[PDB]
Amino acid sequence: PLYPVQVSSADARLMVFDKTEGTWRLLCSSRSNARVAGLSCEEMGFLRALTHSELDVRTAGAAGTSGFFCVDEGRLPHTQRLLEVISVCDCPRGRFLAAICQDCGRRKLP
Amino acid sequence: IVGGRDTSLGRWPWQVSLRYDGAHLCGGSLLSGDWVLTAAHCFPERNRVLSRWRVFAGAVAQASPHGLQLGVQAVVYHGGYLPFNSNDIALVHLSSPLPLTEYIQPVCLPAAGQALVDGKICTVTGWGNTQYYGQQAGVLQEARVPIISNDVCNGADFYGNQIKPKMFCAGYPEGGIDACQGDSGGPFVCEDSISRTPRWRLCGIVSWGTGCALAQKPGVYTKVSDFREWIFQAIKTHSEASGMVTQL
Ligand SMILES: *[O-]C1=C(O[C]2[C][C][C][C][C]2[C])[C]=[C][C]=C1C1=NC2=[C]C(C([N])=[N+])=C(F)[C]=C2[N]1
Repeated sequence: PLYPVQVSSADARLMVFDKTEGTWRLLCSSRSNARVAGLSCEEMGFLRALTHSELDVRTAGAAGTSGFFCVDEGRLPHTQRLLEVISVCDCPRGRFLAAICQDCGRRKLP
Repeated sequence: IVGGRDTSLGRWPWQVSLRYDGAHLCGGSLLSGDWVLTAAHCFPERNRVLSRWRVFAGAVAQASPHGLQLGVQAVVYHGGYLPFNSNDIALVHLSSPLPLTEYIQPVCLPAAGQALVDGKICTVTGWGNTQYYGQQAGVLQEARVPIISNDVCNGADFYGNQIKPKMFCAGYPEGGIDACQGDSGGPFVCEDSISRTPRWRLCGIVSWGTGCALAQKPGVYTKVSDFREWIFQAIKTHSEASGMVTQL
């Protein structure tokens, strides 16, 4: 039932489910990070990404993920969904994307 | 809303009231501090002078002096809304954004692929009439109603083939609890934990129905999932528009 795309509430890192393994992977940083941050939030039902940043596995940790997914930047702007332009990769730099999507659907009373 | 109850401040923080020359005409849902999602039918020929519309937020009593009121810069409505009933949706851009507080918060959209769950019980809110031949509610009302399948709703005894693929019905076969006149444009929200956190998402927009709370004449809503892309495009395309614009 969990949605395949998730964002961490600890550090906003994006996690994408890998169904052949049953694991969650990070999204390797790319020159198209803004469009990927924007698309990921939309995908999840948020309106937009307010900002995004790049984390480093060596300073931020893996936080229970197993690997990376890299985006096909050449197909990226033809899509509506993230899962169809992603592929496992090595992500040598170990830098991944964090996206701050606009918060919604929660009451803020005491 | 017929058969509902008075709700309190902060419970449904995305609910807003759209007033034209002082009167509450439609309900709406905040998508961000400056964008509201409502129904296209709330803007007929006669009500398109944006300076005469105001958006009232952050209060459940229509006469609260503590709610905020902002103006409208533009209205983007669906160009497939043939009355100008499918495609009864529109976006309203406020001239300035509302602050988000414990009483003003946006609601989420369904995720990509997220489908409606027939039988699931969601909430509908608004200041509409509490009886068809009644008066609007002074305090915002809330009611819980289940999603009905289209097979049932399109049956000759309900709406005999009038429910088209981008709308759905919600209510009780028995009637008694329903949305009503003055709730048009408002929210039909369902809660889920697919983002690992319980969040309320806008699954429908109060659109129409025959009478209110009659048995076998449930309320009909615009199915928001089917317009996700229309919403993302409209906001990218028209963020700087002023006036009435149409997007297909
Ligand atoms: O919404 C509605 C209108 O809308 C008015 C609003 C001001 C400008 C446009 C104008 C047409 C007029 C008459 C009726 C309704 C309405 N009926 C209704 C029924 C139900 C129901 N029984 N489920 C609703 F949920 C909502 C409405 N609105």
